[PDB]
Order: sequence, then C-alpha cells, then structure tokens
Amino acid sequence: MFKAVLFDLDGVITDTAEYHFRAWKALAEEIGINGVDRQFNEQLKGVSREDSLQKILDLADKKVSAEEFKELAKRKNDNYVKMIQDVSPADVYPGILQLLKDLRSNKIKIALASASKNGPFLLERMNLTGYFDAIADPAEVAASKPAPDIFIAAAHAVGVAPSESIGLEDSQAGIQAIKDSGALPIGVGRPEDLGDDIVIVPDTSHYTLEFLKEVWLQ
Ligand SMILES: O=P(O)(O)CC[C@H]1O[C@@H](O)[C@H](O)[C@@H](O)[C@@H]1O
Ligand code: ALF
Ligand SMILES: [Mg+2]
Ligand SMILES: [Mg+2]
Repeated sequence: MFKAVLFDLDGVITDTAEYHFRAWKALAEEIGINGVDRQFNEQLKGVSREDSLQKILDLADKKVSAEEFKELAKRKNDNYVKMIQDVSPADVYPGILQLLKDLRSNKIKIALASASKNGPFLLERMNLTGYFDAIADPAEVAASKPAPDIFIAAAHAVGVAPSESIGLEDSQAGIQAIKDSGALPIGVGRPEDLGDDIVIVPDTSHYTLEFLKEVWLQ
C-alpha cells in the first residue's frame, strides 16, 4: 500500500490557482503584455514565481532590467499576499479535510510538495498545518517544477520512498514532476489540460482514501 501522499497546494487544497492567475494577469497587463489568458495560464500552473514572470516576459519577447524583474516579482507577490488574507477553513476544497483525517487514521504520511513560499501561511489560514507531517521548503531544492526535486524532498521528509507515494496535482508541470520523482500522479482538472495518460478526476471530492486505494490497487 502507498505510505505517503504528497500534496500540491494551489488548485488542490484550495482555489488559490485562481488567485495566482488573477495576480499574474494583472501584473502582465501593467507592463503591456496581454497574452496571459486561461489557456496560457496552464503553462504557469506549478511554475515558481520567477519562472512564471520569465514565461510571461518570454511570451511577449520583452527584456526588462534585473532591477525591474525583481520589482515586478515582488509587486505580484505583494498583491497576491493581500488577496489571500481572508482565506479561511471555509475555503478548503471539497474532500480535502476528510482525506487528511482519513490518511492520518490509516498511518499514511502527509507532506506538502508546494512551490509556494506562501504555503505555510495558507495552511495556517485554513487550519490545516496540524495534518502535515512535513512541509518541503521550496527555497531549499536546487530545481523547481517540472523538475521532480520538490516531490522527492517531500517524500524524504516523511521517510517514505517516492515510489511508495501518491502525488496530487492540478498542473501540467507538477504532473511531470510527480512522474519523474517515481511517485504515482492523480491529477485534478480536465484531461484536455492534464493529459489522457494518467488518472485524472474532475474535482477534489474524488480524492477519497477509498479512491486512492482503488487507483493504487490498479
Ligand atoms: O512562491 P509563490 O509566489 O507563493 C507561488 C509559486 C508557484 O506556486 C505553485 O503552487 C503555483 O501553482 C504557481 O502558480 C505559483 O507561481
Ligand atoms: F500549485 Al503548487 F506547488 F501549490 F504548484
Ligand atoms: Mg497547483
Ligand atoms: Mg504540526
């Protein structure tokens, strides 16, 4: 049986993928780039703050100073951090709180494998911190999603092999990161976005311990 579940945060635990999208699009438009629509945003899900800004600049062939780059990333983060102040336990996605409870009852380790430096704050806002056996610090890894490092680190932090772990993701980049870690991915979203080659569920109510077992037994 699997021994750990490795959670992405944004778009898996709560609806903060929407907030990142709104903040990045606002930033992009302030600098005169309007290609950041929902379709393009599928390339931004899972990607670090600086990598996201670079993808937006590259979309437009735009070349800012190092000083401006730093200011833009900070501006977007400051806006995002204001957006999330009112996140609460009521914003936890369907199924997720019960999944965490059921995993703990079955002695399955729970680790956060999020790129977000705002992750710990968000788990506290949602009264979820106590469910997590570890939070992999995304500043510690040498390579960000789609590299597998953050999922490998999350599994290591709870003493479980990636190959005995399930990863939960809503992003193209994150699904690739899970694949390359050796863990088993279960995506949440549209197969049109996430692929026809892994198990995908349409919403997080599908993330039950029963279903994770169903999939693992395979
Ligand atoms: O470090 P932060 O700026 O809080 C978030 C860094 C990245 O986290 C990921 O979980 C999201 O899918 C990305 O959209 C985001 O860019
Ligand atoms: F949506 Al994440 F790390 F929380 F990619
Ligand atoms: Mg996500
Ligand atoms: Mg604790």
